[PDB]
Amino acid sequence: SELIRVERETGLLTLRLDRQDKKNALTRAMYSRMAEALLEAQADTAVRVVLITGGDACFTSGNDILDFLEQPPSLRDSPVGRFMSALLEFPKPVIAAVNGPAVGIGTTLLLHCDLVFVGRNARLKMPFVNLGLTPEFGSSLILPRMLGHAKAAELLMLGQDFSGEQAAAWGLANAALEDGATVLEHARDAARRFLHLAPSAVVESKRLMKAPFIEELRRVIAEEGDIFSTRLRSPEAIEALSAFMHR
Ligand SMILES: CC(C)(COP(=O)(O)OP(=O)(O)OC[C@H]1O[C@@H](n2cnc3c(N)ncnc32)[C@H](O)[C@@H]1OP(=O)(O)O)[C@@H](O)C(=O)NCCC(=O)NCCS
Repeated sequence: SELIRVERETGLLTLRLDRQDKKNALTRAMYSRMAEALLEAQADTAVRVVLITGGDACFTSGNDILDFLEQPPSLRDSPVGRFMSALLEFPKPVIAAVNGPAVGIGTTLLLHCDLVFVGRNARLKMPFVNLGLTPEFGSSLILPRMLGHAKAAELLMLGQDFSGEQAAAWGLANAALEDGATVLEHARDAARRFLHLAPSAVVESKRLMKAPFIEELRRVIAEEGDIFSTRLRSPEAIEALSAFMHR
């Protein structure tokens, strides 16, 4: 139980990425632990809210690239695919607390959280195109809808990174805060606010908010994943990926 810590407090389940030497790069075993932690907590009436964080300095550099190179996953049927499906379908409040880098799925998973808090100077990007890859986790749908095409394109067709401050201005984050522990403390207070509300009013509000979009999102995630899986096995991406290793 070495790389994903699962602190079960009062009504609040905390998934804490703990792989600091690798900038919390997500392995198949981390995705698997998070997918099952979500799916259990989903059924655990004791659990009211989930918090996701990498701690005070780092959120996640995204997918482990070695994993991408050695064993290209089919996104649907894979640990990453099961993590994506689990978070997407998670019916209770999910809160992210982000410091430092949030890269690739480090940013896109935030598009499925109910509240997102970031350090002002966190570093967010979607470097898919830089790596011969394409958008993932429904970001090709969510981001143009939220931001319009041109602004989304800056993030997805150019892979432009952006600060936590900028994430809050655009509404990807709910607030940009003092970097470090403050981000987590404020996220914990938001979780405590949810504890004061009727569990089913919250849960049902969240379902109504996703209902008009979820079928299209399910279908977009499937198209993206087929493109992404194919590209991982093509030379363009293999070259860019092993180039990042051996930088
Ligand atoms: C997040 C990032 C900007 C931080 O950069 P940094 O401060 O220079 O720290 P490093 O890049 O040197 O990372 C430190 C170590 O973690 C490793 N690492 C970091 N991210 C990794 C990743 N996604 N996959 C595999 N290893 C990773 C480095 O290879 C390095 O390993 P080593 O110390 O054993 O040699 C940079 O690590 C990065 O760009 N990582 C990959 C981001 C990415 O492309 N994710 C996938 C998108 S599909």
